[PDB]
Amino acid sequence: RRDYAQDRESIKTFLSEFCKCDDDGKKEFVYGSQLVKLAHREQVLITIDLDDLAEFNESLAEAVNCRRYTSIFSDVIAELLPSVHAKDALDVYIEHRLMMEFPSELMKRFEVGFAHSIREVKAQHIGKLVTVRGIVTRCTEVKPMMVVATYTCDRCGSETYQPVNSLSFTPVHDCPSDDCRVNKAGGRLYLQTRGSKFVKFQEVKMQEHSDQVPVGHIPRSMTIMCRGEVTRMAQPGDHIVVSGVFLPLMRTGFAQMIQGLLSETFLQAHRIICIPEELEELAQDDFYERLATSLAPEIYGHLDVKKALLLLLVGGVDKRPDGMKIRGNINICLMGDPGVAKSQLLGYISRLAVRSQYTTGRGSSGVGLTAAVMKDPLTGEMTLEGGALVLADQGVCCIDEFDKMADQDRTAIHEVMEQQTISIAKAGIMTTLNARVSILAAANPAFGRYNPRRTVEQNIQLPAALLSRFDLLWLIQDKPDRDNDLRLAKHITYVHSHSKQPPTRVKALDMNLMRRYINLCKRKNPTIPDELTDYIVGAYVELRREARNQKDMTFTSARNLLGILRLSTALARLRLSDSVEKDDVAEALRLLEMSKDSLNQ
Amino acid sequence: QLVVWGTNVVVSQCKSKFKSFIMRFIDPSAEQDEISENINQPLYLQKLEEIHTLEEPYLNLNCAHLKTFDQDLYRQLICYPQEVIPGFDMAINEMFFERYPAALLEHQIQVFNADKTRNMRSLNPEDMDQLISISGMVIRSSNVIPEMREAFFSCNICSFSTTVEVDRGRINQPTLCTNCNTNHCFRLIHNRSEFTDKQLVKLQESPDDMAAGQTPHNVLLYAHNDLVDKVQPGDRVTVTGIYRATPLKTGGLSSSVKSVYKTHVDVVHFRK
DNA sequence: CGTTTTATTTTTTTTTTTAAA
Ligand SMILES: Nc1ncnc2c1ncn2[C@@H]1O[C@H](COP(=O)(O)OP(=O)(O)OP(=O)(O)O)[C@@H](O)[C@H]1O
Repeated sequence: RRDYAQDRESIKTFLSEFCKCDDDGKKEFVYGSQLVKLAHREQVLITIDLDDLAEFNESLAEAVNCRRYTSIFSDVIAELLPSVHAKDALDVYIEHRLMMEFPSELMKRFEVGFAHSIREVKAQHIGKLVTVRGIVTRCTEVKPMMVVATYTCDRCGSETYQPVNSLSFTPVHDCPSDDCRVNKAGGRLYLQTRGSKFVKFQEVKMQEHSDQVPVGHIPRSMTIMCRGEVTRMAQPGDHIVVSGVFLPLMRTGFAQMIQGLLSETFLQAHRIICIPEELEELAQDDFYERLATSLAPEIYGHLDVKKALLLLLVGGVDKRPDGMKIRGNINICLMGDPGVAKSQLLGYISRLAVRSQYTTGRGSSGVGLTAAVMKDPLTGEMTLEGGALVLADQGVCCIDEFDKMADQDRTAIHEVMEQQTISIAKAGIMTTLNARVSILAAANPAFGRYNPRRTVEQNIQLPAALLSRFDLLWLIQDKPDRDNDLRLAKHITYVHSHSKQPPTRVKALDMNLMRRYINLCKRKNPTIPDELTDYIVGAYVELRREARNQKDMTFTSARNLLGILRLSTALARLRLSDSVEKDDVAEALRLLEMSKDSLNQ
Repeated sequence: QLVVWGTNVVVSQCKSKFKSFIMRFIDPSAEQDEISENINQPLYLQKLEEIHTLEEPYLNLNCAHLKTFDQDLYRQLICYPQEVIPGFDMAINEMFFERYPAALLEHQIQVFNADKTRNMRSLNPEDMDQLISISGMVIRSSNVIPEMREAFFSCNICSFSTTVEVDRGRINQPTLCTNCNTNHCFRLIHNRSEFTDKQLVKLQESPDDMAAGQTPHNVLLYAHNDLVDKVQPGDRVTVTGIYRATPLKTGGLSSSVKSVYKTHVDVVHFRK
């Protein structure tokens, strides 16, 4: 009904009259800048958004089908060359075909792209470009996709054009050529990859958020086919939001399994959005301790545990001597059953700590948290399909009540104590998998709540092999204190009468600001001046004497010294001064001492 | 200026440029660049001693020496490399006579080893017919599968026992074979002919640069007729090769074809 | 200048895995 032509005039006016002076800084040509970026042979994809055309008019806020507009604008600016020879493979290869002498898509050279979920996705959504957020599933890989090949006749010579949109196809035969027409001189048909056009191609399933799905519902997935430039633009288990099109899928073939008008739909892509800049404001603030003041406000007091965590948040200790690496990840252990809200801090960290994970005391047996295997006589063979502990690299996978899972379960996790090494002689390998995950252990005491008669490993039943792999072991008990629980109570009830706990003692730090300030930290690689080396080796001995002077005491591993070394240089990442010094390790030992000497007194 | 219609490459340029390079050759590492190194003759002439005197055929040789020489050779070798490499073999098969004209010049050579990669995880449309080399750890130990090259015919009357090899897939049919009087109709049989060997085993990339919580992604390719069980399988090894692609038979009812193309790599060489 | 196209299900033995007073 509407004209698909006079709109071409409208958009010519739009892009031509485009230096839109709404602010100091727009009299220059915006899409002229992008135009010349095409003339730079650089940009192969431009972009449309609601604001852009919204100011222009109000038709096309509901006209744009999303399909005809694209081919029209593409051909429109393809024939727009207001503007150098050897820039591309194919681009110069046409000149090679012209050295002795098309649709503008075959010289593609560029592209353009432009508050609901699958559940709400009402089935009158065809063609409309809509918005949904999900979770990625079943990570796959990318291959080339033809669009239009060049089936030359050789004897005749006529590089045939087979521009295709389908996903299945059929060959082109000997010759639809002019000289290979009724004029008897002809050869045969045969493509030339070099002059052919293909396109990247990434696909993966999309599962539901799991926060919307009603009481009587089961999450389901859709399919994602993103081709061309945008490939490799999301990993598995990223909570991502996509604007694209719903489009049906003409699954042609058999004439009785189809022929229902089957309509097994699918989706077309534009983008994978997943829900220094700070430097001037980072200049506004210079403090070390306020992180604890604004990280996890939900409980008053017990800062020491939190700062112990924030160190693991800090990081920044690693070296590769002798060819071999060193574990630069901290792994805390946790015993206790008070009301701590380990579940609290776990949820807090797992939210703010990007690339987080969670498992429970029996939810993942030894094969699930790591890679595993499967069985099916319908899809082919089976793979490892690693688990949370496999996936949580550059981060932490947080087990809750590792004490209660199982004794043999300590094995495979103990294997990852020596980091980045997940050996598997199961699928005919000694595979590695790079287990590069910081580890969070939290459990409860044994029968009772730290019965003072039943001593350590008298009350506990854990082999030394795992405690040795753990930098810090922490028992948490707070006996009846008349004054203690008061403050904690009124503190809790504050966000019950209210929504935001801590007033007027610090500036709260949002997830964004917190993460960004932490983002500026770890790349210092600071200086530990040489006097420490003689000094610290002395101080370590101070431990090893008061370890031996009582005979019913803890054993020690070389990691005790390696740990007390490992922690200090990390914290200088958040000092941001490349200056590992006395305080850098005096806090290390201080917190180590606080880890102990707490259960007798 | 004599060239494929769709390209910019020619035999004579690369041939002459490389023959001058090997004449610009004393071991340019150990006699021109690493003059502090030393084995002082063009090594390939030295090898035509130490190959012929060795009588020990199927040389192995790189081409990273060529960075000093004209790099246009490097490029057009990088991009058009199944159509220049035999030309560099032809230059060698000419070099035979520099050092021994009247040899038993009946054998050929085998053969790169110069260009880079980072990883297999992500490649591109650009990277389609180009030189690559990547490494990992091997998984399997395959069997052999040969491949045909020619038709050996038969006859009915007076023994029109014709023959002819293949371009890659066709033989023509007028009413007889190489139409010789057509005493009978066309003939063919497919055994007394040329066949060619290969296998297939895949590799698992295993560097220290493996992305976070990521799985194995793995690659694979055949062999050629000398590159066949060089291999006590399963260890840390590099390959060179040429990224290859192939369309796919859609469905299987009939000749429909797929949109998506499968890929593997051409089959050349290994490293220890 | 005419006359024709197209579907498969249950059980084994191995290697995985899993159960009760
Ligand atoms: N001082 C406090 N600060 C914040 N929250 C508190 C405090 N005291 C009690 N609470 C609340 O009391 C609840 C206690 O149950 P909780 O989730 O702590 O079990 P838990 O202590 O994690 O159990 P276990 O330690 O046995 O695993 C917590 O959710 C926490 O929110």
